[PDB]
Amino acid sequence: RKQVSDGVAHIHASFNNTIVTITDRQGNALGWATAGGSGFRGSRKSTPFAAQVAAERCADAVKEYGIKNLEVMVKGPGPGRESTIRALNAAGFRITNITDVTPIPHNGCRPPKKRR
Amino acid sequence: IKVRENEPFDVALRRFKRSCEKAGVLAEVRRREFYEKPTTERKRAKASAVKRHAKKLARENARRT
Amino acid sequence: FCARIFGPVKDYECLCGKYKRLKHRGVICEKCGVEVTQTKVRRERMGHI
Amino acid sequence: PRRRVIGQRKILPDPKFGSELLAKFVNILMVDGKKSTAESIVYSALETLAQRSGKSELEAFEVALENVRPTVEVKSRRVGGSTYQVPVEVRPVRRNALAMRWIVEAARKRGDKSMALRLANELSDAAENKGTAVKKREDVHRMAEANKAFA
RNA sequence: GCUUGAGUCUCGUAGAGGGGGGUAGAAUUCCAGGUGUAGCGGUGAAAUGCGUAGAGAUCUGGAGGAAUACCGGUGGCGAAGGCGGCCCCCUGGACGAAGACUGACGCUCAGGUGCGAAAGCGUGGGGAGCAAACAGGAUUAGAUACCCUGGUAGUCCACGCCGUAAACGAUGUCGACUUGGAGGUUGUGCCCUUGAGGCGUGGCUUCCGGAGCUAACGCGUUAAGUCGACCGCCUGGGGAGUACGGCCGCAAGGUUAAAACUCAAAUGAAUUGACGGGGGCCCGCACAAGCGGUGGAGCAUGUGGUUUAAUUCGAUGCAACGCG
RNA sequence: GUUCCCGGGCCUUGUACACACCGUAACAAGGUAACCGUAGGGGAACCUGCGGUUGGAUCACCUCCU
Repeated sequence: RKQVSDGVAHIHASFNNTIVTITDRQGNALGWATAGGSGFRGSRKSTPFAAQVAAERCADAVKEYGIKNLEVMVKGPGPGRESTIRALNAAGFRITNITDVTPIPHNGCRPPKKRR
Repeated sequence: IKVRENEPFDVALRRFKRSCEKAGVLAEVRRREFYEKPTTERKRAKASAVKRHAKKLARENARRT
Repeated sequence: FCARIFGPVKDYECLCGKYKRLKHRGVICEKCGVEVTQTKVRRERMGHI
Repeated sequence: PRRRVIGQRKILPDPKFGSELLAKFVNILMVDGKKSTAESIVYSALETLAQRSGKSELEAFEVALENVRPTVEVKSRRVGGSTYQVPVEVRPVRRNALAMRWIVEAARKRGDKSMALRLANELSDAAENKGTAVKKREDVHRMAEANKAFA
């Protein structure tokens, strides 16, 4: 639906969750896929193979729109970031450009309090 | 950051993402600030890296094996 | 173009890369005998097979 | 153990046919250490299996060997932190050894008559890829593909 | 009176130095609208909560608030604390080439004064993120602890009080003296700066070392080395860097700074082992690939136990059980 | 073949141990690094936030470029 070819696929592998989502060039979201909804709850949420299945979940149920050249703009320096990319290339897509527009602050706000 | 390589590729090659920062900005904005801490491990690290240079200066004179 | 057989490419030089200074005269590379001498004398280095 | 790079040694061949592999074939069939006893049985088996196969005691033994010969053998040689298996190309010194090993282990299966006829069965059956000897070999074959990727 | 001391002027230099203010941009939170799914968060695992009143996520637009990625460099400024975006206004400290001068105008110092991270409190604004007290789910024998969902003081700005510290390269301050290399960083003089250099002169700082000192480690031109000068501090630890009095304070306390009694230690550096769910390597059928056994069955022998008139005792994980 | 496993040995690393490994708070990285200062709280050790220091440990592996 809406007919889009260039699908901006924001893949955000944080630390223990990787979300893949193709949207419209404008901004109209198309379909999502997550390492937490496809299963793999655990240290598996922090694995690139789960990100490979995340790419597969973002490979089907999205052909209704039909994207070919997609702008895989990766966000958040996490576990995947390549296994997910080659999952999409082995899914039937042609990534026109892999961009690294990760959520980057100029050390704006303070970072969160976690891990020990 | 933004790699394209026209259309004959069948590969990602995010080698510039790593040549940019990748984990660079993350190392400071993933876990709390701690302000002074990183400074501490900077001194220890240098002591062992400069000693590596002293190591390169120690091997040049003999190493008769 | 051996260093053990022949040797010095630089004035008073151990080709292995241990003795460079021109203070070195005759001292070889014990591993592969490079007598630190004149590269000019390397126009007089005769070998055998 | 931790030093052995050495392979096999010389084995006394069969005093009839010029094949040491057939000699190896006697070494595995000779039960309780009685060589001569099991040997004359290799004879009464090789002849009859070759006739039920359709050819001579050398080529009907070869076409009945190509089917029970191993390809790979997955072994516990983990490299990463995960617990997996690694398909191993089996050495040439080991291929015929494992082929002729399962044929005699299959000669103890099918408890019909004398072992000379039981063996006469399992290798003749091996010539047509039917039976329990070749069936064993087929199962290991199935185990290879699910692991071949780690290079 | 004269100058190798201090210091000033003429000509220049770099910067997270300080006070006040303005501004740009990303991200997080929230609100409204377009789209859409059945999941989001997190942990070793789980769960409260959110959600079909369409959350999480994406785009556009907008209102607050804190802080400045890459540049980043045991790099820089400063008495110290402390402090990283840019700029405007005021302005300080440090240093250098070539000269002119008063002519030791120099140093330290109890009582005293000023600066004084963070935090607490009074007052006027304020709240995205995180977070004392507290509620909830659990690992657990228990949780007022590790973790997570919320959340107040606080975090931020300005005016004061408390005037406290590992305010520690633990190295007080000014001056003089003492073979070098690699650097980092900021200027200048001289020569063909023809080009990413060479030879000197000062500041700050790091590593390896010599003269020297010390218990050792090591510091080493910025010294723990050699002297002069000034102030403070110690006489075993605990008690205690605390109570109370002077002084100050709305509050939290702080500064100066004790005793009785008690023990016969307290402290520091450096090593050989014990141990490691720390690392490397080497050996043995330990394992990988196979054959043959005990255990399922019969016989023979021995032990615990039982029983009996008595069924010697010893050995009793490996190293007792076809052993005496 | 030494990565898995049982035992032995050499080198190295760390110890406030050598009397020699109600709650574990420090000493191995004590499996949540330690210590001082400030405020508050809790049966109690101490915990949380902030600044500072070294009287602190390993910088061993798994994947990519000549």
